[PDB]
This record gives sequence, C-alpha cells and structure tokens, in this order.
Amino acid sequence: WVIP
Amino acid sequence: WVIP
Amino acid sequence: DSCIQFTRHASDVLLNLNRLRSRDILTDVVIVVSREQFRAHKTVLMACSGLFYSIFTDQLKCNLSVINLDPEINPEGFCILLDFMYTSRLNLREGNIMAVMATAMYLQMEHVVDTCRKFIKASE
Amino acid sequence: DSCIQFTRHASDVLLNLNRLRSRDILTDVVIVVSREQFRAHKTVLMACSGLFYSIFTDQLKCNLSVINLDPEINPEGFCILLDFMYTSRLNLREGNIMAVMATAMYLQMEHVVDTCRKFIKASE
Ligand SMILES: N#Cc1c(Cl)ncnc1Nc1ccc2c(c1)CC(=O)N2
Ligand SMILES: N#Cc1c(Cl)ncnc1Nc1ccc2c(c1)CC(=O)N2
Ligand SMILES: [Cl-]
Ligand SMILES: [Cl-]
Ligand SMILES: [Cl-]
Ligand SMILES: [Cl-]
Repeated sequence: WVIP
Repeated sequence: WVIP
Repeated sequence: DSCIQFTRHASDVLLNLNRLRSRDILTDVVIVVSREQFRAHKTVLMACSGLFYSIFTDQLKCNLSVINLDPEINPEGFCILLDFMYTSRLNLREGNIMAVMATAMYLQMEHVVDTCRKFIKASE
Repeated sequence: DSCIQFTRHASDVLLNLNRLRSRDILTDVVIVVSREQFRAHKTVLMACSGLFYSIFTDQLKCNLSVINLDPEINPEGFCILLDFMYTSRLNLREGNIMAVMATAMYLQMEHVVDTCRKFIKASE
C-alpha cells in the first residue's frame, strides 16, 4: 500500500 | 515498454 | 518467453472498466446492500473478491442478475470496497475503518483486511 | 482525496481475468478470425481496443455473441494481441511483427502500433  |  | 511488456496496460484496462461501470455499460449484476443497489460487472467482482469468485462460479448463482448481501453489511463500506475494486484506491478513514474491515472480511479481500488491521493496531 | 492505493491491484485483477478466460468462465463473445475462434469477455476487449469499444457500445452489436473480423486479419496476429490484452505481454517477433502491426491498426491499439513501428524502423 502507498500514498498515490 | 520494458523487458519483463 | 521473449515478450515485451507495456507497464501501464493493467492500470489502463482498470480505468476503462471503471469508465464502463460509471456509464452502466455491459454491467450484468446488481448487488443489493439493504436499501442500496450497486451495478457492476460479474468478472471484476470475481477478480477482486473470494466471495464473488465463489458465487459466480456456482452453476445456479452465475445466472442471477441480483445478489442480496447479508443485512449486517454496511452500504457505505460496500461502496468504498466497490470503488477500490475498480480503481486500486481505498478511501480508508477513522469513521469508516470498522465498516470497511468487516465488509472486506465478508467479501474475502485479504489485502484490504490486512491494511485495516494495521491501521487499527497503530491507533491503539 | 485522502485514499491509499494497492500497487499490485490492477495487475492482480488482470491476472484473474486471464484465469477466467483460460477456464472459459463468463466469456460472452466469440471472435471469429477466418477458420479460428477466440472466446473472450466483451468488457476486456472494449477496455483494450478502439474497434471493440466502438462495436460493443453500438445498440445492436452490443447483443451479439459472435463477431466476425475482416478476412484480411491474421489469426496468429489476433491471438498475440488477445494474449496482450489479458496479460500486458506482447510476443513480438521478426516472423510475426507485420501481422501484429496490421492487426493492432485494425483493432485500434495505439501503443502496440507504436512499438511495432519503432521495432521496424530499427531493423531498416
Ligand atoms: N476471478 C477470479 C479468481 C480466479 Cl480465476 N482465481 C483465483 N482467485 C480469483 N479471485 C479471487 C479469489 C479469492 C480472493 C480474491 C480474488 C481476492 C482475495 O483476497 N481473495
Ligand atoms: N472500454 C472502454 C473505453 C472507454 Cl470507457 N473509454 C475510452 N476508451 C475505451 N477503450 C478504448 C478506446 C480506444 C482505444 C483503446 C481503448 C486503446 C487504444 O489504443 N484506443
Ligand atoms: Cl435474478
Ligand atoms: Cl484485496
Ligand atoms: Cl450472434
Ligand atoms: Cl495498446
């Protein structure tokens, strides 16, 4: 999971 | 396009 | 093999599937979550959820145009997860995390359940 | 928004769509290319090809279960492109490049046409  |  | 790969292809396919959903193009099922209804593509639901994969591979249920979810399922939680299926983006907030996690467990979406557990553990 | 994103989601969706295709699950169209037939999902075809997007948004053609391609279309070229649609991987070889490029032009798959043009220019 990432900060887009 | 890339070499996978 | 000796194939070449187009990096953005999977993302572009998903963007177009979401555009088709938004325009109600070739949607083949309506998911009923208490008073709310959500139109979708069976193949996208199956590709994202262990529960839908199970339902639409069933010889009788594969032909249904309406699927009614358990009354305990929160419509907003379902909406957030349906958006995630079509975009890879999860709108996870303090006010919805419990509903999202419960819905992801029911839908059998392991990666979502995983990030919800981690976000909850960090707040305790 | 304040969303989080699962990097591998789009790739995982596409892998599952390919698995469904391989098992002939919820495929809703057969593409006929001279003596050969290819089963697929209309939504994936539309999401990858300007030609299929046009065909399946047509009020009459959207309901067809069989689509016959132009007799000049090479089945191997179509097969290579259908595999690309479901995997992001293009099996581009000296022996098939002309057929693949002609098929991609017909199907309106701009990124494929682009790499074929570049590979051809490098060999001249
Ligand atoms: N459609 C399809 C499909 C196929 Cl073909 N093969 C394997 N899994 C498929 N989908 C599916 C099954 C289980 C789970 C998910 C997706 C996400 C998750 O957390 N569990
Ligand atoms: N399905 C869908 C779709 C939608 Cl909804 N919006 C916009 N394009 C869509 N698909 C589509 C249209 C034109 C082309 C491609 C795909 C690849 C390419 O080279 N040209
Ligand atoms: Cl029904
Ligand atoms: Cl997931
Ligand atoms: Cl027909
Ligand atoms: Cl393309």
